[PDB]
Amino acid sequence: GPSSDLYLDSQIQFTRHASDVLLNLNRLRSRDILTDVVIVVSREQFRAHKTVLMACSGLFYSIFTDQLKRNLSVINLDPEINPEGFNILLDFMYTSRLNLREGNIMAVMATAMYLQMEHVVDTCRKFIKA
Amino acid sequence: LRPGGGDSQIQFTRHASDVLLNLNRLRSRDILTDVVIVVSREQFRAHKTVLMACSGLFYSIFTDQLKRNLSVINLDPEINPEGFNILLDFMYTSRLNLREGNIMAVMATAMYLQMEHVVDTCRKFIKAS
Amino acid sequence: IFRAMYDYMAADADEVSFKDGDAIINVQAIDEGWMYGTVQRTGRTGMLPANYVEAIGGGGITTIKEMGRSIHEIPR
Amino acid sequence: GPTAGKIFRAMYDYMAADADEVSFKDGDAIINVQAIDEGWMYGTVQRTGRTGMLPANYVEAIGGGGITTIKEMGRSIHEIPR
Ligand code: NA
Repeated sequence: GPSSDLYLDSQIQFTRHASDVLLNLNRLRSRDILTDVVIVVSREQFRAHKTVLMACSGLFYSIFTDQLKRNLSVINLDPEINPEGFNILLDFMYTSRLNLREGNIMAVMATAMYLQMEHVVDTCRKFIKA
Repeated sequence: LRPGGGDSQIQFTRHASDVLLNLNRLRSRDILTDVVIVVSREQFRAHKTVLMACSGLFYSIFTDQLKRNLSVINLDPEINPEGFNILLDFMYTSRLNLREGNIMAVMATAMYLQMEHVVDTCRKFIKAS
Repeated sequence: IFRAMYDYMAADADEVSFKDGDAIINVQAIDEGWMYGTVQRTGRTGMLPANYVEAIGGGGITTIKEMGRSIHEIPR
Repeated sequence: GPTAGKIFRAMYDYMAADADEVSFKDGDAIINVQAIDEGWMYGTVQRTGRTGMLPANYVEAIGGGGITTIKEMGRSIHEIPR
């Protein structure tokens, strides 16, 4: 017969897999697919996936593992939280990109502090003093 | 260093991998898992969003208006659970763990799940071309 | 700054050579055919033909890459 | 061509209990093994050159192909349309 051309334990590591997954999670969010919570920030609403929120935020991790809030599909944040800052951080969670337009750094940093996202807070501290 | 004015974007190069690791930790602890996949004698808990992100088959199922809320899904009877477990681990870790004894089963399972890039990688692993 | 659009080979020692896409800095017009500047990649300074470079417009956003851990780790 | 092989290495100290056994120390290479059977093996401790019977539960095998990591840089999964 023809040559089989077959090579007579391996681990194949897909170096862009995690970024491909996160992109698809953001595509699901954009189409409102399998979103299971709405975050209410003053007059503004943000639909998301609990698992992404708790993967990124200490606050949301505590909320979504709190037995008392197990049934909740609506989460109201403290009224002092700025919805524009929240939107920036939500976009970061789903994209790896933190958008810092002129003058927004303190609002973003304060939002990250409330969400208990300490590595983002640390990056903001470095940013603001440079 | 940066100008005092102007706009900036910080890009976190390991964020996506950090997210995926945390999703796998949630899976290992059975936190917010919302589906069980049954493959012959074996059951696997998972998050629908991760399945849909990685598999054309699960994407089609969970976007079907009358299947989105199924919580237990039996796969077809020929599907090999070792192959499925390997593919599930890949989805949550980026690592496809293969042996010469199970590569055929992994490839067949990836074809079933419509994971064509994984199929393509398996083809290259098995055969020179 | 300026960016090279083509490769150029210095014709004499007072010219500079550069490759397509090189950044050319501290540029000055000698006439409407010739500029004087530094090829940032090589550090060489000298004459270059004006039509081989294009000015890069300013006002862009700054992109900052952060390689550290981005989020908390959920324990096993 | 050359192939992946396997060798044997002591994991614990052992003092021989009879003239047909050998003594060895943790980390000793155990070479030219003639047989392994029912908790005993016959081999040579390389450090001392002495050959005889060793308790098999005191020695481990090392080698084989291991687990090789291959990197794939292409897109891993389908893209969900925007
Ligand atoms: Na299982």
